[PDB]
Amino acid sequence: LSLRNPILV
Amino acid sequence: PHSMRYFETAVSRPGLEEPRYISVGYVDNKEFVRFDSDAENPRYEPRAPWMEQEGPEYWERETQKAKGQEQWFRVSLRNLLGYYNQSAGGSHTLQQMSGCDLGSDWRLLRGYLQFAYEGRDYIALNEDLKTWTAADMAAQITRRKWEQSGAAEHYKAYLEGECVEWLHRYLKNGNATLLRTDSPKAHVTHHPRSKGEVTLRCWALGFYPADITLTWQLNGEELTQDMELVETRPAGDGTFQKWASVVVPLGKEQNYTCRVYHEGLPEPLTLRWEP
Amino acid sequence: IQKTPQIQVYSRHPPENGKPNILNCYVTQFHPPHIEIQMLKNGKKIPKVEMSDMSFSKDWSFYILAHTEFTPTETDTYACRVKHDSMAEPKTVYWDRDM
Repeated sequence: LSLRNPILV
Repeated sequence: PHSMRYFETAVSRPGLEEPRYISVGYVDNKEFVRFDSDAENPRYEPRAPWMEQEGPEYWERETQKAKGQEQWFRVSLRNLLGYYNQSAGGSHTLQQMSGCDLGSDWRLLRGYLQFAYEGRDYIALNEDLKTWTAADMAAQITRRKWEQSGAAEHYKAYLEGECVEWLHRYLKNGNATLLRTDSPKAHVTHHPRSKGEVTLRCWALGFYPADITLTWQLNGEELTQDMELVETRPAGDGTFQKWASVVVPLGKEQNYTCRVYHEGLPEPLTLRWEP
Repeated sequence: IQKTPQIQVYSRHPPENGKPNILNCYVTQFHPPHIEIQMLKNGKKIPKVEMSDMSFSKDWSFYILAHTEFTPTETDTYACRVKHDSMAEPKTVYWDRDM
């Protein structure tokens, strides 16, 4: 299952 | 030992505001899912016959998570431009690796999350899944921004929960394909090399998984410092190839024996040139 | 920040003349990711070159597998030409049936 990035760089 | 990885890449291109986003899923190094934004209809797709076990809702959500990823990578790439004070006339790349290893005890062994900018270390999540490692001064801005926001907590929850969960699932579902071996179909060939010197090629073909070991022997001694070894290459059908050659004195070839080691080979093979 | 690609040109199966096989071109260890790859029969582009997978490895360097169908013969030559930022000139690697 894919992961989604919580906070931007 | 078992693993799941997601390799992600966004590439900003000259003139295009949108970056190309490519995401590949691996289960024990085997590609099982793929998403390419450059496809005419960008959606996650099966890349292994056991993924067919998933339904439209799995594929529908993954694809939506990917479009959300597309936007994350773009803004990040934009923010990264400013950090390194780069001109917006060229192309840049932002890559990501995330996943989890499982030990002999199918329990979790380690979480993985690391980022890169221009193919170089940027920021990574420490093994303790709590602290961050920056690579340069620009990275530290993301470090300080992330430490505050509790980013690590979110990545921890995925790398200790959902990563594990679905890997265990994929391992049950793709068991028949993932835990299979194809032992190598080794053979030795003979070619000229120099004046009064021939060359000996020890091939190993059609083998799975990728891991293998080829050795050459003179008088019961391994010829490590004298051995031309190519890196392992895919056949295009899911199996792998590798060969190893030595330069031998002509008329003294029978002295040389080739050995093959593979996890589908209970006894290691022993080969020699056959005139 | 550039990496030169490594190139391997090889068949899928043990080559025998007159018999169809698949010609591979494993391009590895490169950055940036944009690359142009062509596979040739006697200097002419082979049609329908299937591009297996853009991906990258543990060290962040990218890889890809180009492959097409070919019929090995005694006197036909096969090659993989690669153009990439890292190289000032297109590189051409010929197929050798002992490699």
